[PDB]
Amino acid sequence: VIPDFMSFTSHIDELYESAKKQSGGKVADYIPQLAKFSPDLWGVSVCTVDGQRHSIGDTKVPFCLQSCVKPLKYAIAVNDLGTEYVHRYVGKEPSGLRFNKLFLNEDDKPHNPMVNAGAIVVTSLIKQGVNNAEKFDYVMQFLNKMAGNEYVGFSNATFQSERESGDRNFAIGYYLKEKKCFPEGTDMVGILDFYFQLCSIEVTCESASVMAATLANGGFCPITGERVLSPEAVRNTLSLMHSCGMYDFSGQFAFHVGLPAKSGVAGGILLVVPNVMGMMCWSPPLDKMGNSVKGIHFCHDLVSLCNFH
Amino acid sequence: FVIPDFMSFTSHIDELYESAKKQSGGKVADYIPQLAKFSPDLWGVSVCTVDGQRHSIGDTKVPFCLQSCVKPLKYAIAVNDLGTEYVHRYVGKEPSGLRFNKLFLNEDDKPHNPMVNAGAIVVTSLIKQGVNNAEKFDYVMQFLNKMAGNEYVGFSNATFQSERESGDRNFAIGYYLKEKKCFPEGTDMVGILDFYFQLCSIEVTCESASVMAATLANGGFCPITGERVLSPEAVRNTLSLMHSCGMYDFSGQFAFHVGLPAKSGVAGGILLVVPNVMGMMCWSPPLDKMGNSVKGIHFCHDLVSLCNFH
Amino acid sequence: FVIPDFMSFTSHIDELYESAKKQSGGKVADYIPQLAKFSPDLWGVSVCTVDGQRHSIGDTKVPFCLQSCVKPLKYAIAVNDLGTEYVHRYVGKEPSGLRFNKLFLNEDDKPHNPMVNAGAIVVTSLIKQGVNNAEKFDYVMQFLNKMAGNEYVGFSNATFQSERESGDRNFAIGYYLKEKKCFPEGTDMVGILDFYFQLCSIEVTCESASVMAATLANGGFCPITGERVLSPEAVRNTLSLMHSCGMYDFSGQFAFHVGLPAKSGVAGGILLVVPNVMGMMCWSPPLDKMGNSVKGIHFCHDLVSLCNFH
Repeated sequence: VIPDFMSFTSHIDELYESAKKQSGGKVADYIPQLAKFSPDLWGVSVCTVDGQRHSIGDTKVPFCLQSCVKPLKYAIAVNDLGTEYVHRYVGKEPSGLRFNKLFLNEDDKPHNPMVNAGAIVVTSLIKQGVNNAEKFDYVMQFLNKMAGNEYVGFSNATFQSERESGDRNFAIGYYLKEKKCFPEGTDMVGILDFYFQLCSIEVTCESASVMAATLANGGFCPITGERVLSPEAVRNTLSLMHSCGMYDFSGQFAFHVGLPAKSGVAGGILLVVPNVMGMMCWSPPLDKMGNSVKGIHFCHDLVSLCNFH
Repeated sequence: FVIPDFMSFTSHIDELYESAKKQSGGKVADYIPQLAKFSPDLWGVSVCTVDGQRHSIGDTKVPFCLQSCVKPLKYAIAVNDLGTEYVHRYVGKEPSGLRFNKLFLNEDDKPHNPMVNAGAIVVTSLIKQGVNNAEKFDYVMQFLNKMAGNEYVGFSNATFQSERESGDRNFAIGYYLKEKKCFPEGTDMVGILDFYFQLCSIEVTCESASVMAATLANGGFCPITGERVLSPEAVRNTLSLMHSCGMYDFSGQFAFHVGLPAKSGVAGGILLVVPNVMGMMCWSPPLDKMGNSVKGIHFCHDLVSLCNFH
Repeated sequence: FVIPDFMSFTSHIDELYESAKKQSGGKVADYIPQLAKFSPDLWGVSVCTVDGQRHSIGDTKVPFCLQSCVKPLKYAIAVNDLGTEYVHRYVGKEPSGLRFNKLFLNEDDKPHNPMVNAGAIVVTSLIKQGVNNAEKFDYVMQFLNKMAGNEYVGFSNATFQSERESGDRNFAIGYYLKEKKCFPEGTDMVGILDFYFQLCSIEVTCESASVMAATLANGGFCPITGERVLSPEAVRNTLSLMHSCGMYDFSGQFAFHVGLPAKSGVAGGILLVVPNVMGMMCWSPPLDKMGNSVKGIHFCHDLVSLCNFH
């Protein structure tokens, strides 16, 4: 794909230093398990679709996939069930408001699988009729296949704090239950618990870069070469990420970078350059809107230097 | 040389034309006689690549007005004349998530994007401040003629009169914008709305609109004459805005199925751009419930299902 | 060093491993699918001397949950944090003489020992009072990482969920203890039970568990790092409790044959300590009718027959 992973790596290693010289803002402070990471942590990982890899910085420190798991769970649900069944319950258009807003569209359905309501509904669609242990096992095996048997684990310390502080998520779940937005025969409390478990899965920059690369490749793992996702699933996931991946900021992002990227509250930016590569940027500092300052600066510098877009 | 066949491509184009011709249609205007006089049987397609290759099928010689297909063009003109930083100082770039005619602004008291009515009015105001309306219209007309490669671009007086005597929602939006002080210093709101109504009444043919879209596809260089008419930044911003909020609230769903920058007009015209490949204009007066031609939507869906694109 | 040669001893350990490998086995879990998916062929042994020397034979890199081998560690943590006199104010120090999952207290209406389920629940309640479960788990994990010499210690979520929806007897025991006022003032029983289920789901390998047993044998000093992790009173009380009722109603027979402090879990794990000598961990999913690994029991018996120890 890139016949210059030498000078290209030099460009990456200079954008890294360019983005390192930032102060930024806060980290998180909503749970103690994320307001502990040192602000000076800053790492970048890149995996091309041909298997070539390159990492620079603190790319070996595990961190939770707080909000970067929504594209992956949506892809899993679409692959298991299908586009028409998955979108029978959720929409495919941006809402124009914050991700934690308590309102539905004109059809009394969640606007998209990227807002909290859509994410909860999509979580309710995975492996119906089975207990949470088997659901978690299935999702973890799918993620291990996605990342090419890299480091994927569970952070129980984050899961306990997140589970006892999701009042807005509980309100959204009860609102969805009252409006009959769930498939028949679903326990809302168990669905919310499984959602909290999924949000607590932790990876490094290497495994996240491999996941982004396998999304770019079209369901084929660049390292192993095993098909993990159907083309329809990855295409729909990329479309959703481009449309409403950054919530109300998304359009502005598409105005400047124009690439499918997803941002988490743990200071993680997972971006995909289709047919080219997948990258993960980690910087626990966050700005006022909810994105890592170093990650956003790196994305802007990357799109300014190389054409991409 | 981007598509070096133009024989099987045109064959598939005609096949899709015939397939989409079977659609019944729908209500066209039902509110004014100017747009209600067009028979539903009219349906034409025009394709122009970035090499000068042209192909027109159906009835592509019947002029029609550019109701909402002129917003990307006026935004591109404003960006080219002024600059991205200045033009986006007054309007936003994120989709609103509601109808195009809703009376509300974002957290910065600015129009959400140049594609909504308020954004279009502000962008119209931004063009050639402190000049007579006749000079502004002449400038825009010559810019459109240069962009279309000296094709047929004209004016429809009856349509302009109908819009100016029927469009009071735009007057409400303009007064609301003037109250919030969203206009540049030293502008007249009534003249701005008159110029907006004049711009909305410009009429073109299908081949001229296809060349106009192919100009954006090529990157500011006219596929026919080869003269540079737009800066690359203006074309890039126009394409980004069209992909984000080209079809308003429905736009995202469009991007889920077709995934191409397209703009829809009240006069049943779909102007779509395949970047670095080509541009198409599909005219079909009959409209669906949300203001889009059923034949144009069906043609776009069939095309994206046939060829890879997206 | 404790073992001057550590070369013939390694050969003896290998011979013991091969001798014990010939056993057929039995059932594994039969109650949850997380522990029922392990193949019977898995069989590993890890030995760590108090001076840092290590030796592992077999599948010693496969993680497994510390089902019932965490009770000595949690009791040691509680004693180190609080004190011997405060910890035993709530639990006894004598064998009950019956099964571990028995709903009865001694003459003082207290759990018989910290090894039965009631004593384990009370000791869990005694750890880090007045704090939420997240910080309790963080503290316990930090203590285990310090004790294990920064080896592999992690969490198994699927096993944890299985325990949550499979632990009816533990809920009955917790309610029985709550009725009899066996808990410290200001405690939520359901939170204590959830924390107990979390603690039982911590997973390690044979290497880390061997290191933990080595620190227990060394008197709170980790053989690898050399950092004091436990007080002498804590390790002495833990060893005394393990020797008294480590294997429940079978423990006496163990003390009649092996005579070493050992703890057995339902995940096919035997954690044994030879004081002032070394610590060992044996893993074999195959279990007998009494809840012990057949390979581990055979290995322990033949080891105590070959070398003096006892």
